[PDB]
Amino acid sequence: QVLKFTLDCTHPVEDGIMDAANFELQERIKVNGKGGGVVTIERSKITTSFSKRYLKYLTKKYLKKNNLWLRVVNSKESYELRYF
Amino acid sequence: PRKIEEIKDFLLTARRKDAKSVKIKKNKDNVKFKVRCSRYLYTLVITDKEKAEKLKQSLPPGKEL
Amino acid sequence: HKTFRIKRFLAKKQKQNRPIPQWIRMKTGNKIRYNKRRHWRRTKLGL
RNA sequence: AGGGCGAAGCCAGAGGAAACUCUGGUGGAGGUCCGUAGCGGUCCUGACGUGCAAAUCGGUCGUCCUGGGUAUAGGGG
RNA sequence: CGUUGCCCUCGGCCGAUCGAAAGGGAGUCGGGUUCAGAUCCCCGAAUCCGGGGCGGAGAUGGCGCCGCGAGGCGUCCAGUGCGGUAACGCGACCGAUCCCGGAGAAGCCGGCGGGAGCCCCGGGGAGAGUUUCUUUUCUUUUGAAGGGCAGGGCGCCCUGGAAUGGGUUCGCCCCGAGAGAGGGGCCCGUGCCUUGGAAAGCGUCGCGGUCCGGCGGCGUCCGGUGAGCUCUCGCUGGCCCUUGAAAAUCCGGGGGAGAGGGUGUAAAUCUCGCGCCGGGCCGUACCCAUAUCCGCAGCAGGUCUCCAAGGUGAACAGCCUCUGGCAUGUUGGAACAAUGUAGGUAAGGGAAGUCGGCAAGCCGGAUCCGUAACUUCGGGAUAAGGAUUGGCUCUAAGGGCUGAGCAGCCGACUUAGAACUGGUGCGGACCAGGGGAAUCCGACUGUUUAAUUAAAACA
RNA sequence: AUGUGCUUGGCUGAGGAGCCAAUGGG
Repeated sequence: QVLKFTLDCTHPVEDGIMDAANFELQERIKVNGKGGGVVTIERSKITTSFSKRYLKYLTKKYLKKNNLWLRVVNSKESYELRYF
Repeated sequence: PRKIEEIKDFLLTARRKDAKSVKIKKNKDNVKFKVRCSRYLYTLVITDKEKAEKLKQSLPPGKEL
Repeated sequence: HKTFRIKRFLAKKQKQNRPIPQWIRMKTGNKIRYNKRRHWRRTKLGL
């Protein structure tokens, strides 16, 4: 009934090429087009509701926004950022 | 191929002179025992792991996938 | 689709389309200088 | 290919004293029509005319057949 | 059963033989592999034809001594299967010469329906592209054979009996020689499930690089729609003074000569399930056509086929694109004179040109109106003539599943009527009939001098 | 001037910008 996705970002954060402070999604994730407490974000890695590929699309949009050399790929309900 | 529905029929098939091998296939849901005979390959499907082990124990004296 | 006889004819015609051995030019009474060569496009077989 | 016209048969409705007529639909005929592929070859008396080619090319046109096997041989077919 | 002559015995003519790499003709598929071969090699799973095992089938049954034993003996008699009212069914279920039949074995066209491949729509993953916007845009997401079950078909069976005739198709059709209704049977099942079979394949992310069908993780998921295209399977029509092969080969039936054994089996298996052995010979590369064939050539010619996606659109039209392919067709550079070949435009006039409106320019699609003379009554006819056509925002109508009429969920495209709106532009490219009034000839459709005559000639 | 508008079909995810249709059409 509850869908969870992680979308880890350890590698670019550790190298300091980008901070995990601007990414944590709240202002861009669309629910029913435009959604209350229906979905939630648990920043740490991030985390709850939905399409995972929507998260991949938003992550690539963020990478293009910050000129980020990086690749969104890791396990079910989990995306990872890794270098080429 | 032929599909055997009973354990005794499988045991009778596996004791045939023309039987060459038996191969065990552990699937997520079930286990399959396949006996290579002259004309047809015979498959038995077992959904119980304990019954599968018991059948594996009682086989003719003469490989797992 | 070939017959056995046609294929044998073609094989014989193939084995004849080679240059002369060079050492034949060293013989005592040799008048040959090169090979009855046939090209598949320039000349057609008798068929 | 795709389209047009739309025969016979069939259904219903309307008019009429009757006989019967009319209207709508359905149907899908034709050595039918427009027109692909195919087949052909009208005109430009166009191109070319020591050509791409010992007869081909382009527009414009007519209509909408073809492989293999087999038979007929020269005053013969 | 390899043995000779004879009868008790039968055995007709389509008389030998040849004639199809598109006709007939049993039986092989999936994956992998090469520099070049694979339905042929390897891995795996099958199958057809031909030639002395095991199991099952033939099938354990019916006076009377003991026995209420279901005990065996004693004797005699049966037994070349059984089930269903039926259609028919079940693993098999004797049988010759002979006879009957079936399949092989049948045209063209129309309409409709089922199944599949492709295309399309809405989501879920994996990778990729773009990054003001876009939960976005692209790619990708189970063989043969066997066994079940769908769904397709049936002039197949049983009950029963029909008019107030009913059932029914897009059309038709059907019925006291039996409808409707109910219950069954058979055939096809290329569709789904399952063995095959995930172990292989594919996608993506990683790890061992010497080799490596190398080792691994994850995934290979849900639906919807159709006058859509292609293939196929059916059903039902139409046309013919046209009626649309033969044989090999295979099978069923009728009949009954015969064989089998005596009470435990024997003969025999439409030949039932397994098991054993074999399938020789020849072809197989590649091109298959703006350079692998023929045309003297790497020749703008000719030369038989199969598959074929998106958009527009009626469309296998034309135009643009994707998969796949290519390098502009025996070269390149500079310049842009005349003459040329192939295209475009031209004020005013509008055939005055010319043998002749030659060619080329007017018309052109759809929708709504309208349509003469004449006629063989079919036509002529898109006659002629007129109006409209874009974009955008709406309205109305047109279906399927849920409990003379009310509420939800699903669903593909049209048609009509409006408002607004553009420098009147809108079949904007592409595609795409100029028309009318007459004479002559040939009725028409068809054919004809390959390479100067397509005609009024021929038929 | 292929100069600048307009416009059909298609294509570059859309837009802004453009390209293709042997000079797309005007």
